Amino acid sequence: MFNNEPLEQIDKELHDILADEEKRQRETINLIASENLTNGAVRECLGNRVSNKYSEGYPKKRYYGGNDFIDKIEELCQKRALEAFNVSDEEWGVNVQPLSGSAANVQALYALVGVKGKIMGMHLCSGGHLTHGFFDEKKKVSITSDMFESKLYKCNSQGYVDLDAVREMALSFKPKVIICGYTSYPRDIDYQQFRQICDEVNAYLFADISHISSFVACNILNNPFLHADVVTTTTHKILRGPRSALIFFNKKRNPGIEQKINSAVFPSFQGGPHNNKIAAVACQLKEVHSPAFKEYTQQVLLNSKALAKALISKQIDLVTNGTDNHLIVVDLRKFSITGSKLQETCNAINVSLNKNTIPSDVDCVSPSGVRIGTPAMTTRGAKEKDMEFIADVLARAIKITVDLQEQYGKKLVDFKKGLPGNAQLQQLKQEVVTWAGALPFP
Amino acid sequence: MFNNEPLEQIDKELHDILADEEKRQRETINLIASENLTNGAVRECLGNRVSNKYSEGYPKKRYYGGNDFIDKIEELCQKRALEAFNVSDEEWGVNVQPLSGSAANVQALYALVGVKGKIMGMHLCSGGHLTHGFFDEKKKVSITSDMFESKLYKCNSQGYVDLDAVREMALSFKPKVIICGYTSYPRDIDYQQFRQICDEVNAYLFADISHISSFVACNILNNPFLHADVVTTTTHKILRGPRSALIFFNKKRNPGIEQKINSAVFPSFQGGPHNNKIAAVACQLKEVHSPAFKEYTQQVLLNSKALAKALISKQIDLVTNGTDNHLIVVDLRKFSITGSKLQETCNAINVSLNKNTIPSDVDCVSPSGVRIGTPAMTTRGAKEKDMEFIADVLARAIKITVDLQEQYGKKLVDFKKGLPGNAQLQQLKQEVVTWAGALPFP
Ligand SMILES: Cc1[nH]nc2c1[C@](c1cc(-c3cccc(CCC(=O)O)c3)cc(C(F)(F)F)c1)(C(C)C)C(C#N)=C(N)O2
Ligand SMILES: Cc1[nH]nc2c1[C@](c1cc(-c3cccc(CCC(=O)O)c3)cc(C(F)(F)F)c1)(C(C)C)C(C#N)=C(N)O2
Ligand SMILES: Cc1ncc(COP(=O)(O)O)c(CNCC(=O)O)c1O
Ligand SMILES: Cc1ncc(COP(=O)(O)O)c(CNCC(=O)O)c1O
Ligand SMILES: [Cl-]
Repeated sequence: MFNNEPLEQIDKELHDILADEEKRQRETINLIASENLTNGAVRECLGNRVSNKYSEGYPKKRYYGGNDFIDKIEELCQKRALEAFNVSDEEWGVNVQPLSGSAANVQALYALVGVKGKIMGMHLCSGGHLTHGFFDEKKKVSITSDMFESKLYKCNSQGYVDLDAVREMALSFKPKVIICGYTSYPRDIDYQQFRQICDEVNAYLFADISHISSFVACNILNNPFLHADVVTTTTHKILRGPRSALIFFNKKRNPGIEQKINSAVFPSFQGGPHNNKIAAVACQLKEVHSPAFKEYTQQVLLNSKALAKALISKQIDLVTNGTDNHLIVVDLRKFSITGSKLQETCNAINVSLNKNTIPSDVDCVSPSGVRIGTPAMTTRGAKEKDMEFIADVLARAIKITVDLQEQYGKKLVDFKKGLPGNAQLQQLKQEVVTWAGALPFP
Repeated sequence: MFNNEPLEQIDKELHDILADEEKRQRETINLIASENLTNGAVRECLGNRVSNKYSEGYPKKRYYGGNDFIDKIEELCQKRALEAFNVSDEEWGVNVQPLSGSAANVQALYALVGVKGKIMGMHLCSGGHLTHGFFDEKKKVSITSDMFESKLYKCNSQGYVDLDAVREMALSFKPKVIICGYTSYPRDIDYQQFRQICDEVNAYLFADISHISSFVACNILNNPFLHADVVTTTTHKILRGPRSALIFFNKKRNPGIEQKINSAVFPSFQGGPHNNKIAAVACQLKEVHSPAFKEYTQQVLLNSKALAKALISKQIDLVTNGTDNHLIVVDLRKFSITGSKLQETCNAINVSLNKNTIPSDVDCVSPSGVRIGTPAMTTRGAKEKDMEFIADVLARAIKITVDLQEQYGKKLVDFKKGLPGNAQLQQLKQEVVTWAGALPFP
């Protein structure tokens, strides 16, 4: 007693908006540093009937039976996760149930410190995540600043993690956990120095590697698994999996961590796992462990170096004057335009990017930059040669943004009225559309 | 630069376990009160490319642009949610972003009361959810007992919510929130009396209607929207959507609740929404608001009445001696077998059900019952006359369980060696497999 007509037949209204969404994805230069594009197989998993099954608990310790095939999938996902990140299952455990990055982080933090526990993370404005303790004078914006007592450490005036400040803060503050690994940080991390500071105060080392996961797995960047107690990562960004997350824990350094983490995830925070997700993560994690995916990750860094270099060749400034990874932050101060203006200008030409703070911005009220990244376009087949066009397209957008601001004024409402029906934007948009539409699309 | 080979080719190992899972679902009498079967259209949405898009924030106020089509989908979902539950968008709002039921409950509770806040809910062992404040002497098992101060109210010795106890507890405890609507409660809820008790102490009324959502939407059971401040519900149980959740908030009774709930969901707890989920939820809510779906829901209650009646005709005892909804709790005390023994026996014959506490069990250590429900089998096409066969099968499972306990003893490890190779079970399984396999399967 159900309706099995296809999606197009059952709901024509939704099917159009979805077909529209797909066209816009195909015809966009996607430089969102956190986005990627899943293959058809990962998307077969996400729509599988395995999401019908309730399986609260852990493998061989479920609350319900009938979880034999689910238990194999969940055990296969865990095994593949450990192989991908070059860790022995004797020394490391992994929880694969967290529904997303933020949930994983709050669960892992709670496991380690509990309510009223003390944590340290990078400030939002300096490239830290919301779940690293973010707050403001006006409110405790993240639950990680409310259910915990958090203190926030800044990057220096050149945009680098200031280690002497991390130490200074830790010795006064004496937190149980210090979070490293960031959302918009363009350089690699000195995990060893973090491990040295943690020991000095007896705090846990938390490495959130969501943005750089593929680089850690494929050994292109430093390995926090050598120094870290806990490693969290999303599976949807550079790793190219479904929207999910992983919590890694170091048994050898912390006997008894396995139970606290597992109990934090269920039944402290979550209920039933989303088995379609776990299936999909298994499917991608097999791809992560091939040499073909290493080729892909290498290309992400090759594109990102090329892109930063080409942007500097057009006299555009970058925070830290370069990148060690997939992402660049563009400092827009020399043009006297804001990040939100360029984001509007770039949406108007089918270029996907986000506004982003820079070290000079005291506040988060007006970010002076945009953040961009190569994983999405590297997935779509762009090589080092293609990055000169993207830098070209971004340079033109900055110039048009400066023209429009001159004509209509620096207020955002006044700025925007200039956008629709702009001859150059329509021309640039058609240019963006013609190249992007051609590219391989999974 | 991606591998577009189909799931079967790209990963044969996972694909076989998934084809196995599908076969087991097709050949199981699924009586899990919380499970259902999504149609193909809902599963087309869950695997849609819309899950590629990051879209933190809310519609028309996203952090990123490029969210035009996502915003229509998310606006279409909230609209369809308010229409489904017979509420005016002037008086009621809905957040569609929570990833699952437990997340929705923790976020909504945080919005209302904050950290250290006071909440009241039904005890786990009496049919309340984990996220209703569940703790034990030993541990604060749920975050809702830890990030909040919770007190737990029990049902009476006949399995009914004891209102006199709820009121007595509220006047001593003085919580900010009182939770009603449960996981294993076989009767309807007197929300009006709950709303009368909340006013008297000045606490908010929280209705978690995850198990009975289709009954509220279709006007078969009492309507908590007449009385409640907040209504949460999952979309994957009787409602038959994807794995997701909804927080409803009553704007008229509480000005400014809209922002508090929206900010609790993001940026307090979550980050990026899962747009494939929201698409899928949108798609199913169209089906929910149809006369065809109401026919289905009515059939769920008809099958459940019939099933309770047939079980009583075979001298099997039901908690509260019946049901007003989709679910029945069988009390197994007269046979001297435990719920977990029958769960193993029932898994051994492809009958999916769960072990469940009853009123007599002071401790959760040994649940003396099983919980069962009709939504899944009603979806597969069973009618009232089919319920005698399910009651026959369950009676036979209880008897075989008594036989096996006789032979091998009442200790659990001993009990299970009797199960594999048991001639009657192989015979009963074969009976189960032959009937279930034939039924319509979405
Ligand atoms: C949306 C989001 N999630 N996590 C992030 C951000 C992000 C961000 C968050 C926010 C953000 C999000 C939610 C809440 C707040 C608090 C300030 C407010 O209430 O407006 C800021 C703002 C920005 C902006 F300043 F550029 F507008 C940027 C980026 C990646 C979009 C950010 C930065 N900068 C960092 N570090 O991390
Ligand atoms: C698994 C789960 N999730 N939410 C539930 C349950 C559920 C439940 C939870 C639990 C449960 C889950 C997690 C943690 C605990 C604490 C006990 C322990 O640590 O051993 C109990 C146990 C049962 C059992 F007693 F029957 F085995 C049952 C049912 C639906 C499976 C329950 C009951 N009774 C209620 N009310 O709600
Ligand atoms: C370091 C880090 N950790 C956790 C998360 C949270 O993931 P969910 O969105 O799955 O909750 C993000 C997302 N950051 C958003 C961005 O970079 O665009 C992140 O950058
Ligand atoms: C009343 C209630 N609320 C919330 C949830 C949580 O849903 P998630 O699993 O999506 O977090 C459940 C699930 N209860 C499990 C069952 O009855 O089988 C529930 O019964
Ligand atoms: Cl999903």
